[PDB]
Amino acid sequence: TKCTLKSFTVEKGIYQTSNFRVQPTESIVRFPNITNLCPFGEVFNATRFASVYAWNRKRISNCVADYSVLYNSASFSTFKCYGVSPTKLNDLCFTNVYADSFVIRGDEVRQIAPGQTGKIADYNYKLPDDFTGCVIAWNSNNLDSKVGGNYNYLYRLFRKSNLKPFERDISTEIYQAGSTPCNGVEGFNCYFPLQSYGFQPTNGVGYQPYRVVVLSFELLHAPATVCGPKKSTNLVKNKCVNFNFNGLTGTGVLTESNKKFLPFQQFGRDIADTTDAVRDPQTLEILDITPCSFGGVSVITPGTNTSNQVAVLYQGVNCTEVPSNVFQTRAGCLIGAEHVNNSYECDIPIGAGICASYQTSQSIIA
Amino acid sequence: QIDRLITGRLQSLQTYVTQQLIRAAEIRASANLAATKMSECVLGQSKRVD
Amino acid sequence: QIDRLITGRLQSLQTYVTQQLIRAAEIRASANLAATKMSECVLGQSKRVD
Amino acid sequence: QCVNLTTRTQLPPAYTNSFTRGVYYPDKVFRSSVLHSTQDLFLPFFSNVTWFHAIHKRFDNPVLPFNDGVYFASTEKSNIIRGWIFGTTLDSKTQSLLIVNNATNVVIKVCEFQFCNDPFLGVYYHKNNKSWMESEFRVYSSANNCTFEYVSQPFLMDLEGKQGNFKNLREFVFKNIDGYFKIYSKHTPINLVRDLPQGFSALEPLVDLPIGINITRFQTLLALSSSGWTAGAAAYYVGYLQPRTFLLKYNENGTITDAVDCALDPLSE
Amino acid sequence: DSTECSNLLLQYGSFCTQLNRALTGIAVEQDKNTQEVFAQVKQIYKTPPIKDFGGFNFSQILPDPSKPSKRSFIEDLLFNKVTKFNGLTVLPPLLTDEMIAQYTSALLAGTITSGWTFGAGA
Ligand SMILES: *[C@@H]1O[C@H](CO)[C@@H](O[C@@H]2O[C@H](CO)[C@@H](O[C@@H]3O[C@H](CO)[C@@H](O)[C@H](O)[C@@H]3O)[C@H](O)[C@H]2NC(C)=O)[C@H](O)[C@H]1NC(C)=O
Ligand SMILES: *[C@@H]1O[C@H](CO)[C@@H](O[C@@H]2O[C@H](CO)[C@@H](O)[C@H](O)[C@H]2NC(C)=O)[C@H](O)[C@H]1NC(C)=O
Ligand SMILES: *[C@@H]1O[C@H](CO)[C@@H](O[C@@H]2O[C@H](CO)[C@@H](O)[C@H](O)[C@H]2NC(C)=O)[C@H](O)[C@H]1NC(C)=O
Ligand SMILES: *[C@@H]1O[C@H](CO)[C@@H](O[C@@H]2O[C@H](CO)[C@@H](O)[C@H](O)[C@H]2NC(C)=O)[C@H](O)[C@H]1NC(C)=O
Ligand SMILES: *[C@@H]1O[C@H](CO)[C@@H](O)[C@H](O)[C@H]1NC(C)=O
Ligand SMILES: *[C@@H]1O[C@H](CO)[C@@H](O)[C@H](O)[C@H]1NC(C)=O
Ligand SMILES: *[C@@H]1O[C@H](CO)[C@@H](O)[C@H](O)[C@H]1NC(C)=O
Ligand SMILES: *[C@@H]1O[C@H](CO)[C@@H](O)[C@H](O)[C@H]1NC(C)=O
Ligand SMILES: *[C@@H]1O[C@H](CO)[C@@H](O)[C@H](O)[C@H]1NC(C)=O
Ligand SMILES: *[C@@H]1O[C@H](CO)[C@@H](O)[C@H](O)[C@H]1NC(C)=O
Ligand SMILES: *[C@@H]1O[C@H](CO)[C@@H](O)[C@H](O)[C@H]1NC(C)=O
Ligand SMILES: *[C@@H]1O[C@H](CO)[C@@H](O)[C@H](O)[C@H]1NC(C)=O
Repeated sequence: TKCTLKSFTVEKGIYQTSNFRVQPTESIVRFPNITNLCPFGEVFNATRFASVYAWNRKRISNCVADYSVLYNSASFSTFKCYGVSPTKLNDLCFTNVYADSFVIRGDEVRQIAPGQTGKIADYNYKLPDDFTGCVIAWNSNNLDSKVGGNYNYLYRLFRKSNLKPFERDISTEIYQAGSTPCNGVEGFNCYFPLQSYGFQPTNGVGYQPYRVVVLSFELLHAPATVCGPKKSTNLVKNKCVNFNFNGLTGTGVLTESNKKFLPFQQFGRDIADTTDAVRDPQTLEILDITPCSFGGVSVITPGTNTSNQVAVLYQGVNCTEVPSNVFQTRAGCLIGAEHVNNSYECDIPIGAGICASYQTSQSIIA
Repeated sequence: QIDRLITGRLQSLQTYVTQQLIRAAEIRASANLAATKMSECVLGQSKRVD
Repeated sequence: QIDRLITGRLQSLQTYVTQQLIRAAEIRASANLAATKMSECVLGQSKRVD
Repeated sequence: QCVNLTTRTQLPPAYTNSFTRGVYYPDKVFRSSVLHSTQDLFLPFFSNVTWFHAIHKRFDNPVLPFNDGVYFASTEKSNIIRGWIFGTTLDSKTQSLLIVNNATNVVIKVCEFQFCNDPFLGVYYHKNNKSWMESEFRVYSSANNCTFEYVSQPFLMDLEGKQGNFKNLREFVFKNIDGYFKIYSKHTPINLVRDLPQGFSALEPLVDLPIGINITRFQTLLALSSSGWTAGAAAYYVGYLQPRTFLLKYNENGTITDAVDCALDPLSE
Repeated sequence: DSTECSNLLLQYGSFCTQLNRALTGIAVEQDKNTQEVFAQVKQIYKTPPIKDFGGFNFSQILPDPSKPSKRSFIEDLLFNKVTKFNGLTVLPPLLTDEMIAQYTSALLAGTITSGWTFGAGA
C-alpha cells in the first residue's frame, strides 16, 4: 500500500494494491484413440517381395504412421533418414507416402542412397538429389536362402540410358551391345540384360539377402492423410490446468457437466463466443471449463499513526483458492479481521454490507 | 496502405462520436433545465430567486 | 501481429471506458435529480409545478 | 457396361419451391438458447429449384453443374435413389468422386473412372423368387489412378415396395471447402405424393471426405437388353447454394429450431 | 495468460493504471450516489403496530414481517419485473437490497408519523 500510494503515511481506508490470479499447475493434453495405425504391420514382414527392376509402389492410405515402432526396433540392421530427423517423424504430417520394397544383394545396399551412382543405383532404381525420406534394411539370410543357391531373384543389369527417379521399367527387351540391330535373338552384339543373383545360407557379408524399403515423403496441394501418433495425458477433474482438447487451448478448472451435447458436437460456446464446455475425445464425457479464480487484492488498514496491522481482501475469490482469522464474505475472502456479531457505524467500506474498523485485545474487526 | 487509411478514418470517426456524445450530454442538460424552467415559470409561479 | 492485437484491444478498451464514463455521468445526473426529488417531495412539500 | 438408352419420353424440366430447407449446422459448436448469426453457403429460402421426376418412360438424370455446393433432396420410396457422381471432367482424364449405395454397403472410391453416357443401376424383379435382386453395375469401366477408397460395413436393406405415395425423405448437402468434401444428411418420415414438404428440419453432418480434388459438375444414379424396363416412381430435387447470412436459433438441447434469411424481406432483415 | 504479450504491453505507458483508476472512480461514485439518494436520515424509524392512520390504509407500501424479506408488496412487484469471465469482475454494492429496503421503510415511517419535521430536525 505504501508503494502504491507513493507515500509513508497511509490513511484509513481500503486500497487496491495488486491483483491475484491462480497460476496453472499442469499442462494436460488429450487426443482421441490411436486405432488402425497403418498397413506397416504387414507391409514389412510380408512373405514375398518384388524384384529390384519391378519394384512395387504401395500408396499409403489415411493412417497415422507410427515411426516409434521402427526406429526403436533393434531387429533392423540399418535405419537412416534423409532430409528429416528420425525423432521428429512422429510429430509431423504428410500427404502421400510410397513404400518401395525389393530384394537386393548385401553389397549393393550402400548404393541405394540419394546422390549415389553406379550399376544398380542407375539401371534399377535411382533417388533424386532432394529426396526427403528414410531407408530401412534388415538381414533376411535365414529365410530367403536355400541349399544349392536361389535363382528366382531376377535383376536388370544392362541399359542404354539412365533412369529417372521413381520410375519403374516394364519392357524387358534385349540389350544391344554393337551397331548391328538385334532381331530378338542373342548374338555377338546382342545379349540378354536380365540375370539372377545367387543367395546361399553359407555366404558371408556382402552376399546375404537384405530387404530394403524406401519411404518417400511428399507434400502438395492436398489435405494431409498420414500424420504422427499424438499422445494423450491423464486429465484432472478439478484443478486450474492448461488444456488442449484436439487443437483447442486455454487455462481453466474443469468439472463434471450436465449439458447433453449432440453426437457430432465437440466443444460448446456460450454467448459472446467464448468456449465454456468441451468434450473428452476418449471417454466421450461432457465437462465445462470455468476460468480460474482471479480478483483484486485490497489492503484494509487504519491510519499509519494509529497502528500497522492490516487486513487483506481478495475480491471475488473464494477462501479455498487463496492459499490470522479467515472470514468469507459475499464480496470476497477477508484475511486478518475478526468477524463479530455486533453492528456499528461503517468506518472502512468493504462491500456487500460489511465494513471494517480498528477497535477492541485490539485488532481489526469485521 | 488501405489499412493505414482505414485506421486513420476510424480514429477520426471515434473522435467525432466522442465529441458528439459530449455535446449531446450538454444539450440534454440544457434541455432538462429548459423544461424545468418552462414547467416552473410558464405553467405556474416560482418563488425561486433568479 | 502482437502489437496490432494489443493496439486494437487497447482501442476497444478505451472506447468502452469512454462510453462507461459518459453513461456514469448520465447516471450521476439522474441520481442527483432523484435525491433532490426525494429531499423535496418526500421530506417536505414542494410548491414547484410539475 | 456401356448402354445408351434412347427409349425415353420427352418432358419439360419441372420446377418447384423450397420454402425452408438446406439449413445445416455450420460448425460443431454447441449452443443453448442463443440466436447465433453465421455467414456461410446456405440455401436461400423460397428459392427456385429444379425438379426431376421419374415417371414409370421418364428416366431423366443428366449432368448438372456443381458451383458453391448443391442441395440434394429426394422424396424416395422403395430405395430408388442410391448414389451420386462427382467430378470436373468425368472422362477418366482427371480424378473424380464415386458414391454408390447398393443393397450391401455404401462404397465410396476416388479414382479416374470412365463414365459412360447413361450410367445407372439395374435390379431384376420377380425372378422365380418374389424378391428384387440387383444384377447390373453399369457405372464405370476402368480406373487407372486412385487416391482414396472406402468400403462401409455390409448390410441388408429391402428392395421391394409399392405404395400410393412417398414415405421417406432424404436431404443432403455437398460442399467442397479446401479439399474437404463435407456431407450433411437428415431423414424424416413424410406422407406426400408429388410435393416437397413445407417444414423445418436441421441437417446434421455425416462424414467428411478429404478428396482434395476440384469438382465442377455432378450427376445422380437412379434405380431401374438395351431397351425395355420399368423404373420405380421416385423424384429428386436440386438446389444451388449462395453465400447468405442466416440467424439460427438453438434450443435448450442444442438443436436448430428455425432460421431467418438476412436478405429475404424487410421483416427478416 | 501470456508472457511476451505483457512484455510488449508494458512499453505503452500508464494506460492500464488510467483505465483502472477510471473504473475505480466509477465504482466509488455509484455507491456515493446510492448513499446520497436513499441514506438521508441517520435514524431508522419504525411504524407503530396500530394502523389507525386517519382512515388511510398503508398496508401495501410498508414492510410485511410474514415475508422472508422486509420489502413491501410494491417493492416485491418491482423486483419481480426485473431479472467472473476472462477479465470481467462485477463488484457487489455496499448497501444491499435489505439496507435499501430498511432506508425506504424508515423514510416512509418518518413521513407517516412526523410529516416533514423528521427531515428538518427531531
Ligand atoms: C388494506 O389493504 C389491504 C390490501 O388490499 C387489505 O387486505 C385485504 O383485505 C381483503 C378484505 O378482507 C382480503 O380479501 C379477502 O380476505 C379474506 C381473509 O380475510 C380471504 O379469505 C379472501 O379470500 C379475500 O382474499 C384480502 O385478501 C386482503 N389482502 C391482503 C394482501 O391481505 C386490508 O384489509 C386493508 N385494510 C383495511 C383496514 O381496510
Ligand atoms: C479409447 O480407449 C479406451 C480404453 O483404452 C476406451 O475406454 C473403454 O471403453 C469401453 C467401451 O465403452 C468400456 O467398456 C471400457 O470400460 C473403457 N475403458 C476405460 C479404461 O475407460 C474408449 O471407449 C476408447 N474410445 C474410442 C473412441 O474408441
Ligand atoms: C453413347 O453416346 C456417346 C456420345 O455420342 C458415344 O461416345 C462417342 O463415341 C464415339 C466412338 O467411340 C466417339 O467418336 C465420340 O467422340 C464419342 N462422343 C462423346 C461425346 O464422347 C458412345 O460411344 C455411345 N455409346 C454407345 C454404346 O453407343
Ligand atoms: C454391392 O457392392 C459391393 C461392392 O461393389 C459388392 O461387394 C463385392 O461383392 C463381390 C461378390 O460377392 C465380391 O467378389 C467383392 O469382393 C465385393 N467387394 C467388396 C469391396 O467387398 C456387393 O456384392 C454388392 N451387393 C449387391 C447386392 O450387389
Ligand atoms: C510385423 O511387423 C510389424 C511392424 O513392422 C509388427 O508390429 C508386427 O508385430 C510384425 N508381425 C509379427 C507376426 O511379428
Ligand atoms: C467456496 O467453496 C466452498 C467449497 O466448495 C463452497 O461451499 C462455497 O459455497 C464457496 N463460496 C462461494 C462464494 O462460492
Ligand atoms: C456469532 O454467532 C454465531 C452463531 O451462534 C456463533 O457461532 C459465533 O461464535 C458468534 N460470534 C461471536 C464473535 O460472538
Ligand atoms: C422457376 O423458374 C421457372 C422458369 O422460368 C418458372 O417457370 C417458375 O414459375 C419459377 N418458379 C418460381 C416459384 O419462381
Ligand atoms: C432365386 O434364388 C436362388 C437362391 O439364391 C437362386 O439360386 C436363383 O438363381 C434365383 N432365381 C433366378 C431366376 O436367378
Ligand atoms: C497418376 O498419378 C501419377 C502421380 O501423381 C501421375 O504421374 C500420373 O500421370 C497419373 N496418371 C494419370 C493417367 O493421370
Ligand atoms: C482445380 O479446379 C480447376 C477448375 O476451376 C481445374 O481446372 C483444375 O484441374 C483443378 N485442379 C487443380 C490442381 O488445379
Ligand atoms: C432435451 O432432452 C431431454 C432428455 O431427452 C428432454 O426431456 C427434453 O424435452 C429435451 N428438450 C427439448 C426442448 O425437447
